[PDB]
Amino acid sequence: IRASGLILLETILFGSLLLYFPVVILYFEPSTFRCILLRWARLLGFATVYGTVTLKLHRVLKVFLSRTAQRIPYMTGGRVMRMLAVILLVVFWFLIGWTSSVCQNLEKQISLIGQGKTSDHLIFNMCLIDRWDYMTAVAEFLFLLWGVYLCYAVRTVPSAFHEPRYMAVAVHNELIISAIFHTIRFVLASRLQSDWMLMLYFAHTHLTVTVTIGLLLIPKFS
Amino acid sequence: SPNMLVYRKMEDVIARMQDEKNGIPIRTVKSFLSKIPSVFSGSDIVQWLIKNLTIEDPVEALHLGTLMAAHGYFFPISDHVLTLKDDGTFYRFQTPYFWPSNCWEPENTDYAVYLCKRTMQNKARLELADYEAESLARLQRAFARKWEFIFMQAEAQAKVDKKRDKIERKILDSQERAFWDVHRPVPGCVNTTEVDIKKSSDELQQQIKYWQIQLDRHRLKMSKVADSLLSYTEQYLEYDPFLLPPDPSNPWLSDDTTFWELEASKEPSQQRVKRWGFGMDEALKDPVGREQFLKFLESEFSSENLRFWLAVEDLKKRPIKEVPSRVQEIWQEFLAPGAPSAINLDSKSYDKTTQNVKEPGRYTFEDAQEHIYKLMKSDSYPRFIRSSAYQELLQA
Repeated sequence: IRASGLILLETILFGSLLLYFPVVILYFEPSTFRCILLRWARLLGFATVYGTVTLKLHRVLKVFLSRTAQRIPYMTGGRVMRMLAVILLVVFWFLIGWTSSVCQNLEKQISLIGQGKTSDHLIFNMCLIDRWDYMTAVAEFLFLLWGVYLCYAVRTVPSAFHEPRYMAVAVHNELIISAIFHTIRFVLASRLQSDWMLMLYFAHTHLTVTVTIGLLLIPKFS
Repeated sequence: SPNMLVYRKMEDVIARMQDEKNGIPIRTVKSFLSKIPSVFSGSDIVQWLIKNLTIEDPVEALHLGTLMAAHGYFFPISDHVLTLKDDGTFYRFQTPYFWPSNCWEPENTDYAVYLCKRTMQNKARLELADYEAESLARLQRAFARKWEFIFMQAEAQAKVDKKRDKIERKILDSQERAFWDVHRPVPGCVNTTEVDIKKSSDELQQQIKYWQIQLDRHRLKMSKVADSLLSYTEQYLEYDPFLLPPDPSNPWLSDDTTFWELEASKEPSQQRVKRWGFGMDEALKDPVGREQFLKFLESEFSSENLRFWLAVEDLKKRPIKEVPSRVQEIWQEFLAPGAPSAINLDSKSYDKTTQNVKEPGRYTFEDAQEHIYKLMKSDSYPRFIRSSAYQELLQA
């Protein structure tokens, strides 16, 4: 825990707790409030898990050189949170954008989200999409791409617990699973009752959440 | 110093290798990613070997190339571990200041210098592999005092070389990378430095007498030696268990035991009996031959001289604790006149025996043994091979 700061880990764990919301969400009926909170919770969870992880690894690289040259504490745990809040902010402005378009134009006037389609001749309601969720996905993709380059070069350190293995594999796993999930759900606007979807969200969440709790946390009792 | 000559020969090799008129051409490749000059492909060097050396086996020429390339005379541009692989990969010769023939010896501080320099040229990645990162960790933990001027001269060198043109920095850093591969190699491949600790380091009257002994040094023509060598080959040529063995039983190859077990059986095979017929010396080497020859000598009431010679040989085996105990006794039994076993001597023979018998010696009865031995070799063995028992035993 001294090798890997307390507060980073409480941050991670809290954030991902929150990322478990998509699947208490859907059990309740879809409405306005539902899909919106979904996007809030998702994106908060996402950055405040994968982002901070990637930046921890950046610190590894810098402490290395710092230490090779003159041990003088180049990067500290005090440095992480700052290059966190930046990202937290950006995402706040974004949510405000989307949330504004709804809450000021298409709230009551012309459009809505609580909305259903049909399979052959039978009914099913849900939330739904537009182009925004597309761009969202593509951002997640690129972000972790940068993280992967980081966990590419950093492959040779003499280090204590080989955290790099563990982190980097969470990263790769997540990228993959996310590509697939989003691709399916963003073809499948029409062929989705509640159940089949709820399958899909259950998959994504327990997969990456449990994974990227465990890979880092648990081995730190062995 | 021995290996010096080895390196000299291989220097001859590479000198003929980068020949002006002949030689491999050091090309400049062009790629969709980059344009790399002054390299070549391992198939080139393989072809060069096969041409100018006539190394019939591709594998043999490849192994020669392998160890040459593991002595730092050329390296693969993208690898640490020196190995020549016949394919399209890019190589390079080495510099006359960085051969291995120049008695070079790096040391730990200098490894630290090269580590700091490589790690600090680029600062995009830990441009290294796990073993070298491991070595640098230890160098850190043990070199607590002395680091600074290391870092200093490292980046100094970096400026002094980057200041020269961009392809120059590349080729010089490639060379002075590989030359430290070879002198501190990856954990697996063998070092090619070390050596074994063994190599770790009247006057004219005697002259004239040497000349005279060369004169009386009886020699025979090489053709004579040729016949002797060919014939000694032939007479067992059909016994060679590598070339042409009649007993195909091979306990090594064909998972048999019977061949040696027949060899343990005292009954001689027909090979054995034909082989006895060459020389009684080989017979006496054979225990079986000793037994059968001795049987004939007994039944012919002629079992003494062999008894003597066996006595001499069995005497030449014990330590200095029993030499006197036997020599006097053996004299009193054979060489004392009046004993039953009557070995028979001439003047100088019995004179030598009487003079030496006071002093038990490791070469006590040399002339007497010669006398009786030429006797037996001249007489006994002939009639034995001519004997009915020999013929009946050789038939089957």
